[PDB]
Amino acid sequence: DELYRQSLEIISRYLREQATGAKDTKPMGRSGATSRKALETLRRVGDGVQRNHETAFQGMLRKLDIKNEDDVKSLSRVMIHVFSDGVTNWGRIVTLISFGAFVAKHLKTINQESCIEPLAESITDVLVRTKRDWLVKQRGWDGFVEFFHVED
Amino acid sequence: AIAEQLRAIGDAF
Ligand SMILES: *NC(=O)c1cc([SH](*)(=O)O)ccc1OC
Ligand SMILES: *CCC/C=C\CCC*
Repeated sequence: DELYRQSLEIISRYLREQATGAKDTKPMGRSGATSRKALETLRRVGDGVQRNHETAFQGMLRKLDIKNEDDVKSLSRVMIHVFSDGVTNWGRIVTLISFGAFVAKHLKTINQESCIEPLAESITDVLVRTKRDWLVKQRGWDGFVEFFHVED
Repeated sequence: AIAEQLRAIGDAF
C-alpha cells in the first residue's frame, strides 16, 4: 500500500544516494514532506551510526562477503533475526537502514550497483511486512521523524 | 554474530 511505497521510496533514495553521492533531483510521491524529512533524518542519524560503528560494520561486511543479489537473501534472514527477541524500536530500524547504506556503498565499489534495488526491497520488507503492526502503531515515517527530531 | 551486533547498536540509538 501507501506505507509500502513510501518506505521503499525513502529507503531506496537513501541507499542510492549513499552509494553514489548523488542526490536524486526528481520529486517525491504522495506525502512528500514526511519523506523529505525522513531522508534528512537518515542522512543525519545514519551518519552517526555508521561512524560510531564503522569498524564493526566493516567486519560484518567481510563476514557476509556480499557480492551477489543472493548474499542479500542471507542478509534478509539476519535482518529478520534482529527482531526475533521481540524488541522493536526506532534505533534498531535506523541501524538496519544505516547498515544497508554501508552495504550499498560496498556494492557500488565492486560494480554491482543495480543490486541496491533488491537490497532496498529487502530492508523495506522487514519494516512493512515483518514489523508492519509496530510501524503503523508508531505512526510510520512521521513517528520516525519525530523520534529523531533535533530539539531547538 | 551479526544480528546481536545490529541489535546492540539499535538499542543504544
Ligand atoms: N551471532 C548472532 O548474532 C546470531 C544471532 C542469532 S539470534 O538468536 O539472536 C542466531 C545466530 C547468530 O549467529 C550465527
Ligand atoms: C548491541 C550493543 C551496542 C553497544 C552500544 C551502543 C548502544 C546504543
